Amino acid sequence: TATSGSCKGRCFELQEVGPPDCRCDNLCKSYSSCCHDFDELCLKTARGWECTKDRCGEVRNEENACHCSEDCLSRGDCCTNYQVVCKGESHWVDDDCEEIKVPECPAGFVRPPLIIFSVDGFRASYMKKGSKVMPNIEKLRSCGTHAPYMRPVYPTKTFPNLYTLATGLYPESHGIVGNSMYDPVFDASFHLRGREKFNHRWWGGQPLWITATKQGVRAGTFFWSVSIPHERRILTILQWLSLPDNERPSVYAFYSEQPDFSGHKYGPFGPEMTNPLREIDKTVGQLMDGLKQLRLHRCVNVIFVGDHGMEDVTCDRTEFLSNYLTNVDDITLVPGTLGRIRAKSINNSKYDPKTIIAALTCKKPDQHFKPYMKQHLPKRLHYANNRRIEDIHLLVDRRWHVARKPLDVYKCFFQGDHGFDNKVNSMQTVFVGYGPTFKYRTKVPPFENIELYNVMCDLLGLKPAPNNGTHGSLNHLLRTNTFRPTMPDEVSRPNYPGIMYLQSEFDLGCTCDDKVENKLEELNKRLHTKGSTKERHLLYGRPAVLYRTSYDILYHTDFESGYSEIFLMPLWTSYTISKQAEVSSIPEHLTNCVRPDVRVSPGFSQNCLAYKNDKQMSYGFLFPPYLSSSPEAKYDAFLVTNMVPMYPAFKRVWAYFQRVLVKKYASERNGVNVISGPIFDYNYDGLRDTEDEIKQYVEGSSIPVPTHYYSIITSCLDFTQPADKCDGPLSVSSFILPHRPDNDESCNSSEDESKWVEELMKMHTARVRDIEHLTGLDFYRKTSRSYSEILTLKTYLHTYES
Ligand SMILES: *[C@@H]1O[C@H](CO)[C@@H](O[C@@H]2O[C@H](CO)[C@@H](O[C@@H]3O[C@H](CO[C@H]4O[C@H](CO)[C@@H](O)[C@H](O[C@H]5O[C@H](CO)[C@@H](O)[C@H](O)[C@@H]5O[C@H]5O[C@H](CO)[C@@H](O)[C@H](O)[C@@H]5O)[C@@H]4O)[C@@H](O)[C@H](O[C@H]4O[C@H](CO)[C@@H](O)[C@H](O)[C@@H]4O[C@H]4O[C@H](CO)[C@@H](O)[C@H](O)[C@@H]4O)[C@@H]3O)[C@H](O)[C@H]2NC(C)=O)[C@H](O)[C@H]1NC(C)=O
Ligand SMILES: Cn1c(C#N)cnc1COc1cc(Cl)c(C#N)cc1C(C)(C)C
Ligand SMILES: [Ca+2]
Ligand SMILES: [Ca+2]
Ligand SMILES: [Cl-]
Ligand code: NA
Ligand code: NA
Ligand SMILES: [Zn+2]
Repeated sequence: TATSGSCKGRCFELQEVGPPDCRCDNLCKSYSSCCHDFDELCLKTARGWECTKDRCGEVRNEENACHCSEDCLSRGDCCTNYQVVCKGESHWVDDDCEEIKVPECPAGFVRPPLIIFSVDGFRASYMKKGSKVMPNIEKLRSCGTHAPYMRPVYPTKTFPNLYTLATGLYPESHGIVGNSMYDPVFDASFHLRGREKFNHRWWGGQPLWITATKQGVRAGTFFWSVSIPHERRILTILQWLSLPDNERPSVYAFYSEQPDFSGHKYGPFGPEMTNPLREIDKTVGQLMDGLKQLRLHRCVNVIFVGDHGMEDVTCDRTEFLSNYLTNVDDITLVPGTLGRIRAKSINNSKYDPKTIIAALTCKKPDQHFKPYMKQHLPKRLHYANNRRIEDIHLLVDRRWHVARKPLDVYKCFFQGDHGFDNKVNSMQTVFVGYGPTFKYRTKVPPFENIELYNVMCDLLGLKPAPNNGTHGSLNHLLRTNTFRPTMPDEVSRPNYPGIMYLQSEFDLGCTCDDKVENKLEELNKRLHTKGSTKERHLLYGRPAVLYRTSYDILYHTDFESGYSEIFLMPLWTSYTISKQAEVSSIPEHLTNCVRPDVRVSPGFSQNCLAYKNDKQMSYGFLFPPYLSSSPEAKYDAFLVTNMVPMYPAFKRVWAYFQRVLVKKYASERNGVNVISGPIFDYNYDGLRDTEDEIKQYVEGSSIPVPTHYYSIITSCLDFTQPADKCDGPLSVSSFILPHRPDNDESCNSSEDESKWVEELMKMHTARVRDIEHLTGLDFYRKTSRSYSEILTLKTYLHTYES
């Protein structure tokens, strides 16, 4: 760096200059490459940040941090309180809220600017609890559009979340999978301290600033050097906004290190937290007074957003791997509010992950972490498909830490931390949108930060890069510039087989003990098999298969299914259980009954003999025999086309769901509609496997083994209407349960299922959209609701927090 070129005329230049020409953009500080006079010219502080009566009308003096002279507004560099102090205008916070129906912008603005105001560690409940000391923020919140909270991504750390906001991507796709990382392809490490984090190969996807630039829209800086004071960041944004039309950016970011920085020292609600909240609110007032001075306060869209919350954690709530493993120096742990384990050295072939897992599993009765192979983590976390994520993972209980040994923690500092499971209440953060493009005085439901990239693109007239948002699911935040998606086109149309095979054509090894014989009830069973009850059981139309495959629709009195001829089982099975329905047992004449389905050939069917031979694998049913409507209909549940492969350990789970919980939910929700099926994700990418990806079959057959079993449980949001006769919006909960040959995940599993199955199921709660990615199906195709509303429903996650 030839650091005696000047920064005069160039302070906070938007375009970078190449070495050895010295840099005046921020970042120069983080690369130790600013011109000599950067601090003198670009970080002025003389006289501070506010006009006072004496300074009014002063003679411009270029030394001052900001100006109170007559020319300041045309120059764009007044102190933010200049009109208040010198011109008897009011602060923005003191003005009544007035609806912003249309952008009210100076001439030459082609679109409303967007300012992203990101606040580190701003936990959701600060909006209520800190309301009395945050008047600027409360005005934004109550006059704009807000959610009660915003769900971050896992892990609930800073870079992963801010880079998710910027990209629309899950950490596993963008690459920033933690605040610290090892990449084995690069054989390189990423850390908070230092300079390797600045290398571009860490940062995948396409962040907003590049999407903007590629499409002709200019962007301010996103990263601010920590030494640049907040008042200077604000003033710099206001200055940029005064630029001429061909130079002026349309998108800006402000970042605050608070309240996170104090939160770590004092805890989320320590009495010392009041002042950091006051100071953030002041900064917001500065921006808004600044915008008002420039006539931009009814022209800009402002997004007030956090990265994550903050929880109470102290040194004494640390679990030590040294209390579990005697081999502790054979491993490297990424420690803290999550754990990631790999081998200390890759030439130590002694190392065995399964013995590590086994040594970490349910060893102390209150153990405050749980070990997982990463493919076995809750699919809702989307935290597996990246080489930077170690195969072994520890999910840590809220309020706790994990470390390798006690010398790591005592060689106490802190009272707050974050990083936990992203459904945890303390990790939730905030969203407020304010401006012409946002709605007025509107509350919207909680949503995930992965959704914002699409909105930010909508706000700016950009086409979003491919991302994990569901574009349109946040249209209800927006006054206009909505994105109007169409439903994906069905790729494969189903077959509707009739009766084509005789009983004796099947050699299955299946006994069913069922021979016992009317003409009233013959046309009656015929019409059920042709789809007469189908409107009762298929409430929202059939799911659409979005890939090329061969399948059949099979109708029955109590349930309807799309049966895959390639996978030899259903892709989905749909049934409705009313509030009035009764549970019955499986009779004795039918316990090991499996019956041929005479609509589907022997060659596209499963067989019992494969199950008998497979000593690890048994079978269950997608439509549960327990809930059949009549003894005649119960025969249908024993069709071989309703059977699926299940480990006996998983059958404990599945039986309890089918026998107890479904009926419970129908009572609580006034009927439910259920869609259940299998999921195959052997490469843990969150997407449906092709047949050639499947790693496990039922011994000696072509029957593929699911990695997971899903269910989607839909009812009427107004629960006074029964599920099958609902006029308005819907209510959904779903899960994606791991199909595991043991219940090691559930420490209490030796007890009766009412003590542990429901807990397992809540941990594996899912969005409908997660199931779609995993199955290639598109649900809710025929409802009376608008498509955007259905998109919102598909992104809903039932979290089971209070
Ligand atoms: C969330 O949303 C995202 C974004 O939409 C979804 O991720 C996409 O998933 C797609 C489907 O899996 C995937 O498409 C593949 O792309 C390959 C080309 O990828 C490069 O170019 C793109 C475009 O600029 C870029 O986005 C990619 O960036 C990744 O890679 C770099 C470094 O590796 C990272 O810095 C970056 O973070 C990102 O990493 C992530 O993605 C990769 C996978 O691409 C993961 O491995 C990482 O862990 C991380 O998650 C790339 O720079 C392309 O090569 C693929 O094509 C194969 O597939 C078919 C097979 O029939 C064939 O037509 C092709 O020829 C090719 O097959 C051949 O190669 C095979 C593999 O080498 C080989 O086995 C065969 O034998 C064949 O010869 C494929 O099209 C797309 O890249 C990602 N995009 C991103 C940003 O992640 C994600 O799925 C969503 N999640 C959910 C749950 O919905
Ligand atoms: C985290 N941090 C530090 C530190 N330490 C200094 N400045 C920042 C803000 O960066 C951001 C701010 C926003 Cl608002 C968005 C978004 N969207 C994205 C970023 C990244 C991180 C550049 C990706
Ligand atoms: Ca943070
Ligand atoms: Ca897959
Ligand atoms: Cl981390
Ligand atoms: Na068996
Ligand atoms: Na167990
Ligand atoms: Zn922090």
